[PDB]
Amino acid sequence: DKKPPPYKHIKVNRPIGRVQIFTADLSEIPRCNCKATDENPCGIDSECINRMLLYECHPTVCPAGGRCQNQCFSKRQYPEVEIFRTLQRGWGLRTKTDIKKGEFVNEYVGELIDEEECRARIRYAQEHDITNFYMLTLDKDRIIDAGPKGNYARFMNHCCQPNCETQKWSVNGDTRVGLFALSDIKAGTELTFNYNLECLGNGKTVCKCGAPNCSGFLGV
Amino acid sequence: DKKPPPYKHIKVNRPIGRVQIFTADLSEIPRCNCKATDENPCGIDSECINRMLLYECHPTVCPAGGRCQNQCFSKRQYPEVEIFRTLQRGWGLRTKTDIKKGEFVNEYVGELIDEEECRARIRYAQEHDITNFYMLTLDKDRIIDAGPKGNYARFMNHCCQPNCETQKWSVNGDTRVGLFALSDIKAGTELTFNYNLECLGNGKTVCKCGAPNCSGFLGV
Ligand SMILES: C[S@@+](CC[C@H](N)C(=O)[O-])C[C@H]1O[C@@H](n2cnc3c(N)ncnc32)[C@H](O)[C@@H]1O
Ligand SMILES: C[S@@+](CC[C@H](N)C(=O)[O-])C[C@H]1O[C@@H](n2cnc3c(N)ncnc32)[C@H](O)[C@@H]1O
Ligand SMILES: [Zn+2]
Ligand SMILES: [Zn+2]
Ligand SMILES: [Zn+2]
Ligand SMILES: [Zn+2]
Ligand SMILES: [Zn+2]
Ligand SMILES: [Zn+2]
Repeated sequence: DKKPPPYKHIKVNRPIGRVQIFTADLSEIPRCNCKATDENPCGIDSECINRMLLYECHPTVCPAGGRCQNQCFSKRQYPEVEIFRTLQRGWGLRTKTDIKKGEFVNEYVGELIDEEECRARIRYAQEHDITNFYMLTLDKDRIIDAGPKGNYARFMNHCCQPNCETQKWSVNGDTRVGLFALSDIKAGTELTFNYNLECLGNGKTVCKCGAPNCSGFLGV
Repeated sequence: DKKPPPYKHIKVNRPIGRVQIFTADLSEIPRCNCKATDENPCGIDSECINRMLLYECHPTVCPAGGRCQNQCFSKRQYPEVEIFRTLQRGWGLRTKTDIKKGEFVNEYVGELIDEEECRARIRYAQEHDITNFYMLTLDKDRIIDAGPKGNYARFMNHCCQPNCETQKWSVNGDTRVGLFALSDIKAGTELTFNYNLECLGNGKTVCKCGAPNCSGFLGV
């Protein structure tokens, strides 16, 4: 209870076994029409077509060059966060800097596994009386398991009225799960999101989010 | 058992209650670089950027005009299919025409509902000893229920080695689930797909797909 159980802090998703990882030729990556002279080229308020489709601008082709603000996953531009111990929800994540509405908070990084491996790892965890799951569905047949290996995003708890959301983006021709702010978040505030249908294994865990509209479940 | 239980055969997804339905300005829709003179403009073999991102070309802007082959959802270009009675998997869908690998087969159409309404409808169905579910997750918080209202796609069974797959496309700025052929399908063959993580409510139903690699479950 002094420190969270050991995990491998990794920078990017790690395929495991028979999980495939797509990658894109420039042919397959869209090109925006921002200009280097725009106020915040490819920025959150811009009309960047790439941004609007949840695509990163690729740096070798973005007409805004080095000023492009649409590479938040690639450059890993995470606001400063600290792991803290909550009351009833185990370990939590909070921000040490102010975050503006819509700003990129983090990527949910971990091991990529299939239905069979995810089932296996859930069975093992139950038999050992484990209630902490880090499984988040990437697409129809791949699951992020931030349990063994992950980054700071793995400590973000569920809340039924959250202050961040997940968004599925395309980066170098593959899906990445991003956390983005639903509103302005003041420094020291806990970063949560609604698990909705995306997280697995939580089953009958009783929600302790403390939100007025709390369903008593972690999404489902 | 003479005919499948009654449903409302609808053409497009119907939001229910508090489910929101996004729509796009042309600002928010990507533009391809095909030419009207290309062999199959925006066709399955083309380098259409819209096609590669699973976006329809919008007809008012596609540089290929009326020759654009990337409007399969909007125009509803479904090969001819017939409902037939299977041995152990209830009602099934089969094609009456040859289908080529990668060709658009159908859209999975139905009522759009949230986690709460989907849970409710599953509880009711169990209490009435119902084993047929038509629930397929659209995105993180919306579910297609092709049960009450749907189209021919609702009769496609699960198979662990299927001949079609789902693809999530964007049409007029919202997600649509499409069925596409994994290989050439000869006329009279049953159209199936692997439910993977996408279908809900099936739980412990034993798979009767008849595939050599059959897991004995409908995806999970
Ligand atoms: C992604 S982990 C979050 C970090 C976790 N608290 C820890 O100690 O590492 C998700 C797990 O934390 C717990 N948890 C997260 N949000 C919760 C909530 N709102 N209410 C209760 N438990 C929650 C559940 O056990 C869940 O499986
Ligand atoms: C989308 S409906 C398919 C049409 C359904 N057979 C009918 O009679 O309307 C899915 C349901 O059909 C059954 N089903 C589909 N694929 C199956 C399979 N491979 N094995 C067993 N039952 C299956 C299950 O009861 C499932 O809930
Ligand atoms: Zn841009
Ligand atoms: Zn850019
Ligand atoms: Zn709650
Ligand atoms: Zn095109
Ligand atoms: Zn086109
Ligand atoms: Zn099977």
